[PDB]
Amino acid sequence: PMLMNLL
Amino acid sequence: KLSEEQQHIIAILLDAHHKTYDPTYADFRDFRPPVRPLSMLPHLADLVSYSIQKVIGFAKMIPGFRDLTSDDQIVLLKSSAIEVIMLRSNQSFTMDDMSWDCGSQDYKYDVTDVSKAGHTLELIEPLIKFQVGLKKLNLHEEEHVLLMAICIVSPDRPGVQDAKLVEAIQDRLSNTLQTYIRCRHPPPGSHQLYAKMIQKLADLRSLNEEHSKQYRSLSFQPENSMKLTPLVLEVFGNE
Ligand SMILES: C=C1C[C@H](C[C@H](C)[C@H]2CC[C@H]3/C(=C/C=C4/C[C@@H](O)C[C@H](O)C4=C)CCC[C@]23C)OC1=O
Repeated sequence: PMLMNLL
Repeated sequence: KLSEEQQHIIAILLDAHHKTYDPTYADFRDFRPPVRPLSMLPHLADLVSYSIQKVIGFAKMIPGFRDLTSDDQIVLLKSSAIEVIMLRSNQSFTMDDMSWDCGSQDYKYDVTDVSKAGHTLELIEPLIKFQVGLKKLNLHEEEHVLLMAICIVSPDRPGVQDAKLVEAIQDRLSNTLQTYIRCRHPPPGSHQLYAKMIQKLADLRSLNEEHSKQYRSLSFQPENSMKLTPLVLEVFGNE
């Protein structure tokens, strides 16, 4: 998750 | 009448959107170039992947969203991302030739371009219909950012663990929208506006299932998946 890091 | 709190919510969402939507479209320069069978796939993948990033940024600013569990955040964004891309694109959508106009000929996307990304009329037909429907509602920007927010914080998404919490946020958002319409949206723009807006959210659900079907079928071809971005594969092509 790079989604998790964009959060 | 809107409460201070409700006014606070709107101000935040307009600032969130304005931080994350660039109407000069200056970044589009960075994408793999557009070519006018699957010649538009690299450019449109780049556009979508960028837009996912912007949607995440917006979603982060929604009052309450950051306070959800990390897992629930991911689930809400994975299921909503394409729907908000479709909502947010209405701002570049034009009814003169049924296209998305992003400032210059190179960044003008019509029906044939969307088909050169690999998609069929079964998606394209309802997508344009949706864009005409949404454009004819002449939404205030206040209504436009609230609809995007309500879209994102949907308690009824498959995988959602803390649905009561998600619902608490959605309702504050919904009542805000409702109260804005009554006291700030003049008639007959206000006439049946809320129900029509809610109806748009249903359309998106349907549009989403048709995007998912065509995305699975296309990105099964590994040559096509190669042309995608890591974030796209993570948000759309995961699980
Ligand atoms: C690789 C693709 C292409 C497909 C995109 C679909 C068919 C649609 C949805 C919204 C459409 C468009 C949206 C246009 C913009 C430009 C601007 O308004 C910002 C907004 O975020 C946006 C994506 C025009 C081209 C086809 C798009 C991306 O989904 C995918 O996974």
